[PDB]
Amino acid sequence: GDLVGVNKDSYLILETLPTEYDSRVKAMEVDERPTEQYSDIGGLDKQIQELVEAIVLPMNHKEKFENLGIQPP
Amino acid sequence: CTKIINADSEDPKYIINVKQFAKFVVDLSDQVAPTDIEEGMRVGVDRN
Amino acid sequence: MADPRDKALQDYRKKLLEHKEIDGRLKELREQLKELTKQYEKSENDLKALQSVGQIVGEVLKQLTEEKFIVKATNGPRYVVGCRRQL
Amino acid sequence: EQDGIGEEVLKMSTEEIIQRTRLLDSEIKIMKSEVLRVTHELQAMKDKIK
Repeated sequence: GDLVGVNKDSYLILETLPTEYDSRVKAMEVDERPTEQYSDIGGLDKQIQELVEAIVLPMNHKEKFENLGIQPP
Repeated sequence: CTKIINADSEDPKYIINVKQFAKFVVDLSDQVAPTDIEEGMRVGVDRN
Repeated sequence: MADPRDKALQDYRKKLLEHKEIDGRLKELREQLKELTKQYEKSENDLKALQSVGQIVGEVLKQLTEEKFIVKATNGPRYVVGCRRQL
Repeated sequence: EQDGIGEEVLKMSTEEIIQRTRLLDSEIKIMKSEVLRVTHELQAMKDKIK
């Protein structure tokens, strides 16, 4: 399943090429960091919390779920 | 003329792609900088 | 230094400080050559690599005569072919 | 270092002209032969790997 670089004539492999990603997936990646801050979102402070703590807490406190021991949502 | 998949670090070593044939590992010429050979861009390529 | 036991004491002790000083870096050169030898041994099989030629993967269709065989590649067309007299 | 004092005491005309030659002549002829075999192979395996 790997993909390597081969000589033309000898058909003898030479290198080992790293990855296999479609170019449209490279356009899916952000590199711009669209700056918005939680004060700009009024009237959703219930939904703001339970969105953040269900996502950010398994990314900065991994042991905190594992201290009790559950799978994160 | 072809279409480039990606570059890679430390070295030119561009991954190229053509219409129905294979994908190659290529290099530049002297007449162009390595600047405007950004990824996912159509380029013209000699036959040998 | 013919036979005074205090000078012939020091006769080889100006030498044993030298004869062990010449033997220490000689075995360091052995380890530098040995690591050079193993790196050389890989670079010689790489010479032995670049005579090999890739081989067409095919498939056998039937057998006409003892030497006339008939195959078709995974490229394309059907070929009439021979073999080795050992295989 | 005590026995090498006594080996210069007990026999003065048996090994003092002999032992200080025979394990130093046969050392230095092996040292002369092996300082050039290692070194000339050292430069070759640098060159032939290049």
